[PDB]
Amino acid sequence: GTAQSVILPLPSDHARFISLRLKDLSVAELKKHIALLHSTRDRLITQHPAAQIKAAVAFGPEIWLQLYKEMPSGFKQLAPQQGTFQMPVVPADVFIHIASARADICFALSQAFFEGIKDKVEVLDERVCFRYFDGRDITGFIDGTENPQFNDDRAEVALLPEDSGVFADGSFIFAQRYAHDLEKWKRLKVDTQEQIMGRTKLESIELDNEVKPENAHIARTVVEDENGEEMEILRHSLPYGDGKGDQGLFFIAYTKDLNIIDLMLNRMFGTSGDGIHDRLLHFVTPLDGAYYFAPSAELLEVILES
Amino acid sequence: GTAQSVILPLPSDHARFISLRLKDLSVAELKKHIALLHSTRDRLITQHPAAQIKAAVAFGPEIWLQLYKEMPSGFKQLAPQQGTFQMPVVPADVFIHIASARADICFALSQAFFEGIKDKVEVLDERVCFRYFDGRDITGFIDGTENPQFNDDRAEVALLPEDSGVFADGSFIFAQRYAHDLEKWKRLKVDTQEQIMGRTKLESIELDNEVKPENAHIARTVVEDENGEEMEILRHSLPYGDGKGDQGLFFIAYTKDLNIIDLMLNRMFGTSGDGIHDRLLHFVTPLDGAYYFAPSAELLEVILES
Amino acid sequence: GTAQSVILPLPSDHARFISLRLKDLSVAELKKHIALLHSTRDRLITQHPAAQIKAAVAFGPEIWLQLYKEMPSGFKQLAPQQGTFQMPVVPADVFIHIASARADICFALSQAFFEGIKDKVEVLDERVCFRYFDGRDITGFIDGTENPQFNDDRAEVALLPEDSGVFADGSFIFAQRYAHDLEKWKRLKVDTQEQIMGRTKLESIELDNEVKPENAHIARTVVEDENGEEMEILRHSLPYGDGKGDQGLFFIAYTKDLNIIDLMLNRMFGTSGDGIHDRLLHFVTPLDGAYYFAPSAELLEVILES
Ligand code: HEM
Ligand code: HEM
Ligand code: HEM
Repeated sequence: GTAQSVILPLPSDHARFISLRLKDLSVAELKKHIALLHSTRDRLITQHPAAQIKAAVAFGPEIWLQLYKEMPSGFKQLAPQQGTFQMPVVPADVFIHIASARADICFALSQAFFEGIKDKVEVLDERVCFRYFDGRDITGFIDGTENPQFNDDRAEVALLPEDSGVFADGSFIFAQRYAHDLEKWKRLKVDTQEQIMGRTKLESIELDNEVKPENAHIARTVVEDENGEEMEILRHSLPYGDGKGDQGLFFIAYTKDLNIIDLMLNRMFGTSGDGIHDRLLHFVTPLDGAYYFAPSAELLEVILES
Repeated sequence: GTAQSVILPLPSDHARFISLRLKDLSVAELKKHIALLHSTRDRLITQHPAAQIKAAVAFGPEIWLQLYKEMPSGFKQLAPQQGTFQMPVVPADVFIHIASARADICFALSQAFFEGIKDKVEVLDERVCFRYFDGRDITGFIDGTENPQFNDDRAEVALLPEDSGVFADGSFIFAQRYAHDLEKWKRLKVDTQEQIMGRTKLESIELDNEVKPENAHIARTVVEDENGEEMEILRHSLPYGDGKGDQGLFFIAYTKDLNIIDLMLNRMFGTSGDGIHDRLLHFVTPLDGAYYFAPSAELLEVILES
Repeated sequence: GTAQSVILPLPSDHARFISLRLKDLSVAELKKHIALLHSTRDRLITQHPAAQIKAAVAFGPEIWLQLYKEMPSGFKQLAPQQGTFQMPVVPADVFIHIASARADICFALSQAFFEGIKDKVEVLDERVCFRYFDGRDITGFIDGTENPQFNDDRAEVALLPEDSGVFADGSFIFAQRYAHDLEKWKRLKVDTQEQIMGRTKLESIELDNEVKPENAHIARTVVEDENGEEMEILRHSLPYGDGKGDQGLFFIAYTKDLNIIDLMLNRMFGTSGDGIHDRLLHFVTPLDGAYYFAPSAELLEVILES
C-alpha cells in the first residue's frame, strides 16, 4: 503493498511540506513521533472522514540506513546542477508531506509530530501551500495538465514494482521550493509567456511543434528512454506565498526511478550536453532540494515497530 | 478492458447527444476530430475532476468497416417497424454522447469536436438534454426505476464480455428522439396515465398484476428469454425541450445484445406476434433512430492511432 | 457474497432501529413485508443515489430455523448478566437497522415495512436515532474512535468468512438500548469522567496505561484472545433522546463471533471472573437486548423467494 496515503489521490486544497534534520533527536524518538503523527492522523480520520486527511513520511539516504539496513535500488542523494543556472542541494533526513481539505487539519498533523521536540530537531522548512485558483501556478499558468490522472497510471508511474521486495509500493520523492520573480514575469507579453512555457495561458493547450521553441519548459521536461518511449513522474506541486516576501511553487514529484528526474533537471538547468536550458529558469529560482525514499505503509509500520 | 467513460456511471445533470453523417469529412479528418474531443475532454478533467466529464463515441454499421476491418458480432442497422405505429430509421455514421455535471463543459466538448468542420459534416441532430426534476420524464413519471443500478449490474448488462476479444468492453447503442404530445397527455386523469405506464405517477410504485394492463409501457418493455429470465438494457435517456416547440425524451440505451432492443421495439410498436402494442405510443412519437457500436476506450485508441 | 448494505459504510446522520416479535404475523407475511421494505429502498435509491440509503434485516435464533434449514455456527440468544449490575435479555424475532443521510427516508422505509401489519406484530421498539454533534455520545465523549475504519478492516471484523458457506458475508447483531443518568454524570469533574471512559473528553485521546484505571470503560471492552490478539467488533451505535424522557445511546454491533460480545459483556457487568466491572455502568442502564443473524443479501434473497 500500500502506498502511503497522500501519493495516489488527486491533490487536496491545503498542504504542509516539511524538511528537517534530526539534530539531537534519536532514531527511537523519531519512530515515536512518526507514531504520534499517525495516531493523530488516525484519530482525525475517524472524526473527519470526508476531510481527505493524507500524509507521506520519507527519509534521506543516511537516516534511511539507520532505520532499515538495505537501500532501495537506485536510491541516492540529489546532485547539484552547475549549468546555465545553478540548482542547490539541501540534504534533509526526514520529509513530511501533509495534505487535507482543511488548513486546520494540516496544522494538527504537523503539531502532532512536533509536540515536545521543537528544539530537538532542525527544521529546514515547513512550507504552507494552497491550491491557487483553478489549479494554477502564480505565473497564471495551469500546473498539472500532463500529470498522470487515472489512479492506475498514477500508481504505475510513482510506485516501485512488486519485484522490489519490501520496497514495493514505496516511492522516491524529489522536493524543491521555487521562488518566482513575478515582476520580471509580468512585463512579458502573454504570447511570450506561452513561448516560455509551451502551453497557452488561459486553457493550457499545448503549442504546436512549429510554434513551441526548444527551450520551452515542457520541451525540456518531456523526456524519452532508449526506445523513444516517454518517461513520466507523478507531481504533487502546490503554490505558496506571502505578500511580504517569497512567492512561488513548492515542487514535489513521486517517482519509481530518480534517474528520470536527474534527466529532466539536467535538461532544465543546462547540463544535458545539448547546449540548451529551460527559458523558465530566467524567472524562477530553486532555493533547496533533496531526494528521499517514502516506504510503503507496511514497511513503515515494520520500521516503527522495530 | 475499459468501457468508454459515460456508460457505467450514474447519469449526470447535463448532456448533449449528437448524430451525424460524414458527408465531405474524410475518415482521417474524423479520427483527428475525435482526438480533439478527447484532448479537450482530458484537459478539462484535469481542471475539473469532480465535474463528471464523460463521453462515448460510437459508429454506424456502414462506416465501422472503414474504421476497423472486423465487425462485432450481431452488429446490424436498426430495422423499420411495420407496426401499429411506425418507427423511422435514420442511419448515422457517428453518434456522440456527452455528459457532465455542467452545461458549459458539455458545450466545450461539442465545440472541440466541431471546430473547423461544421460545414463538412451533415449533423442530423445535436440535442441539449437535462435532468428534469427528480429524474422524471416530462409526462411527470419517474424514468429509470428498473434500470440496472449497481456498477457490476450496469457493466454486466451493457458491455460485451471478455470472450468478444478486441470487442470486449464495447457496447451497442440504440438512440431515438421522442416528441411528446403533452396537450393530449394532460387531458387524461392521473389514474389513466398510471394505467398507461404501469407504475404510479408520484412514487413510481409498480402496479399490481391485477391492475397493470397488458398494453402498459412497462408490460411491453419487460422481456424474457426462452428460459423465462428477464433481459435488460442500460438506459441513459434524458428529457429535452423548448417552450416554443418540440418537447420530449431523448431515448438512448446501451446493450451487449441488440436483439434485446429488437424484441422490446417489436412488442412496443406491435410486431411481436401477440397483436399488442404499447399504449404510450398514442402520446409520444419517435422522430429518428439508429444502432451504433461504441468500442472500448482501448479499441477506440487503436482506431485513432491507425 | 454481499453484506447487507448498512454494515460496511461509515455511519449516516439518521437511523431507525426496530425490534419486533411476530405475534400474529405469518412467516409468509413477514417475507412479503421485507420485500416491500426492499422495494421502497430500491426505488428511493434510484431517486436519491447520494442519500446513503441502507438497511439490514436480521432474525432471532428462535425464528431463524423457521426461515432457513440450518443455523450459522455459534448462533444463540444473548445470555443475561447477574453481576455488579443486572442485564435482562429481551428476545425478538426480527431486527431492522435503517439508515440514511435523511430522516424522511428512514421513516419511509419503516412506513413501507409496517403498512397494513401494525396490529399484527408486537413491536418492542422503533428507536429514532441521530448523529450527535461531532459523533459524540450524550455524555460528551466521542463514540467510535477505535472502531475499524478502512472498508476491508470493517469487513474482516463484521462478516462471516468464505468458509462459512451460505452464511459467508452474513453478520451477527447485538442490539441494546441504554438510558443515561446525565444529572449524575454531570456532577463529575471532567478528569473523573475521563478516568471512567479511559479517553480524553474533547479529543478522544487514549489515557496512558499508568493513568487509566482497571475499571475504565475501554479497559473492560478491550478484549484479547488466547494467543494475545485483540478481538474487535464493528459498532454502529447512535444517540437518541427526547427532552421530556429517556435519553441515551442505542448500542449496536456487528460481529463474526458472538463469543466476543459475550466476553465484553461479562467484563463490563462483572461476571468475567476477575471481580471487576465497568464504572460507566454507574451512569447508564440497559433497557433491552438480544442477538440476531443478518444473512448476506444473497441468502436473504433465497429466504424471501422460498
Ligand atoms: C517554479 C517552477 C516550475 C513551474 C512554474 C512549472 C510549471 C509548469 C507548467 C505550467 C507546466 C505545464 C502544465 C503541466 O503539464 O503540468 C509544467 C509541466 C511539467 N513540469 Fe514544470 N514547472 C516548474 C518546475 C518544474 C521542475 C523542477 C520539474 C522537474 C523536473 C518540472 C517538471 C514538469 C513536468 C514533468 C511537466 C509535464 C510535461 C509534459 O509531460 O508535458 N517542472 N510545469
Ligand atoms: C417517449 C418515450 C418513452 C417514455 C416517456 C418512457 C418512459 C418510461 C417510464 C416512465 C418507465 C418506468 C420507470 C422505469 O423503470 O424506468 C419506463 C421503463 C422502461 N422503458 Fe421506457 N419510455 C419511453 C421509451 C422507451 C423505449 C423506446 C424503450 C426500449 C426500446 C424503453 C425501454 C424501457 C425499459 C426497458 C424500461 C424498464 C421496464 C422494466 O424492466 O420494468 N422505453 N419507461
Ligand atoms: C451507553 C453505553 C455506552 C457508552 C456511552 C459507550 C461509550 C464508549 C466510548 C466513549 C468509547 C471510546 C471511543 C471509541 O473507541 O469508540 C467506547 C469504546 C468501545 N465500546 Fe462502548 N459505550 C457503551 C456501551 C458499550 C457496550 C454495551 C459495548 C459491548 C458489549 C461496548 C463496546 C465498546 C468497544 C469494543 C469499544 C472500543 C474499545 C477499544 O478497542 O479501544 N460499548 N465506548
